[PDB]
Amino acid sequence: LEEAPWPPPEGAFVGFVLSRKEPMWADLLALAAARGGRVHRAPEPYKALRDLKEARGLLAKDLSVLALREGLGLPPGDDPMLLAYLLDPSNTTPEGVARRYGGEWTEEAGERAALSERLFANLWGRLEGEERLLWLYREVERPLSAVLAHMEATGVRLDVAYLRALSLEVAEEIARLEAEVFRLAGHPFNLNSRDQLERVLFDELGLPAIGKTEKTGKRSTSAAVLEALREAHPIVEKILQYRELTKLKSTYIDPLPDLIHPRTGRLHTRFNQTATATGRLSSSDPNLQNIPVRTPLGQRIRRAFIAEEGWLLVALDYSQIELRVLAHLSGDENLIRVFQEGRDIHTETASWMFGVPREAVDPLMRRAAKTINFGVLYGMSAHRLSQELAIPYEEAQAFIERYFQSFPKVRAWIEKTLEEGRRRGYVETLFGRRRYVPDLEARVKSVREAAERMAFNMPVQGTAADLMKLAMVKLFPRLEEMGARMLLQVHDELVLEAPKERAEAVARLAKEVMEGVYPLAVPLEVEVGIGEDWLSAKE
DNA sequence: GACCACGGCGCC
DNA sequence: AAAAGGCGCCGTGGTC
Ligand SMILES: Cc1cn([C@H]2C[C@H](O)[C@@](C)(COP(=O)(O)OP(=O)(O)OP(=O)(O)O)O2)c(=O)[nH]c1=O
Ligand SMILES: [Mg+2]
Ligand SMILES: [Mg+2]
Repeated sequence: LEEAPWPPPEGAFVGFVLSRKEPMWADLLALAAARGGRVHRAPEPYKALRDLKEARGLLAKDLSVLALREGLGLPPGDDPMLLAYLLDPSNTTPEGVARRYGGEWTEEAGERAALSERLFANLWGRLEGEERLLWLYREVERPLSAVLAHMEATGVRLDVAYLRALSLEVAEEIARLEAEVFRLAGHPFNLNSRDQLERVLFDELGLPAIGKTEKTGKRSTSAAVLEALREAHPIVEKILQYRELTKLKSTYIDPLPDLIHPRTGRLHTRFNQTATATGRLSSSDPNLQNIPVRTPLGQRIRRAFIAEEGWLLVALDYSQIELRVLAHLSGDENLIRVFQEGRDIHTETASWMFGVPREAVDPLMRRAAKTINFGVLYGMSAHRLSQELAIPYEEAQAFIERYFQSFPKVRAWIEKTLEEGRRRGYVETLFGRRRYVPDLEARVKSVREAAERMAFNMPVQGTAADLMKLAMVKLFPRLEEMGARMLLQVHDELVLEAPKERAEAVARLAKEVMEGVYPLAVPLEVEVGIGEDWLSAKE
């Protein structure tokens, strides 16, 4: 490639080097561009940003986020990572994509710009004729990256002072619990080390080991094991409570406050677009898709996520969505009827599990029932199921058989999906997003059957994810015009931020965009709440 | 100071 | 732990 003075012609491909992986926190070390056998290197990266109309190339969204941070409206365009991910979702890094489609991910901006141009040419080649994947790239992924760049640059407000104070309280509680554990053990040890804890529990206290760890075959001290040992010794309960508190403290309460960005005063995650095997997004640095919600302390942490002053959060969450998707994909009449009658399978299982009326079921019960409903659907064993409901194995088995006989066509769809996956080497969502599952023909049963569970889950989970992505693409422009903001996506949920005066109107509109994203054989319903914090907005 | 594998566990 | 699927981050232990 011939050297050429900055700036590049229009439609050139950018390369850029960051001091670190997080766009919002990174120094832009270099910027380059390449077009028609040329490479232009920017003498000064930051100012050189101003000369671009579009971030076009590998990891375009990241450079776009960094541009937004500097007050520049530089939207992301074509990105070869998105083409590769669509061809095969195991294409998740530029290191791999480069090696696979004609180059090498280096640490120099010019070489990255050139790699972007080459990779785009080649990958675009692979996608000619793949009309459904092309529809996904133009109508969903490429536009979605623009939406994601904005969400990343916006961030969410956090109640820092509140978390600081909460930390001090939980610290004292943790001290009480570890002091108890050591007294019962008859000596101190690192309660954080599951190796040391294993020795205390199963060698010194001589408790019955229940399970082994996967890789190294040690005696497990997992929550499930400890739960089966609640009655066997007083120390077990204290260890479980200790685990809850230190998990929440070390993962959320302590780290989060230190991640408030100086410029924005807000908390910024990354929304990874080519990270999962099913087509879902992931979130990292920090992960804001796994903020606690289940337990009392978890809920207090969720309360820390608040709206800007004079604004409200709007939380919208698809109802029983993967079950609705499954009704459509499978064509099961009984299942479709359930949704056309406005029934609620999670609530129905909850009232059965806890032997209470439908009206007596609370949120924690329903959430319990959800892990049961999806667990069983995607292949949970009778033994495990019996352990979690704490019912006899025989009853666990009856639950699973009635579950599937209640919806006859589901098992048929599964078998059809696996057969097709064996012939073609891949399975696909409603929109033709693919996941290759070669192990469908493994000669080892356990490997083969693990692959089968991955294979028939993918169309379901991936269609739900397709729907949300499309809903976000349709929704974003409508929010901009109303002066509202899109903050987070948590798979089948969206968290927005609206001026108080317009929160109500924004909520109704978002609900309708999401419900009408793409009509199915069953209605899509969206539960929506409004509130000053994330907890309040979900009900 | 940085890797990693591992067990473990938070959420969807 | 166990035939649920999909993620990312924690501390420990071990290494470089
Ligand atoms: C808890 C859980 C979730 N999911 C999946 C399957 C599911 O449809 C979703 C897309 C969203 O989760 P959700 O909103 O909590 O639940 P629903 O949408 O089904 O119902 P509502 O409460 O919203 O009415 O992730 C699992 O695969 N395993 C799990 O343990
Ligand atoms: Mg939902
Ligand atoms: Mg949800």
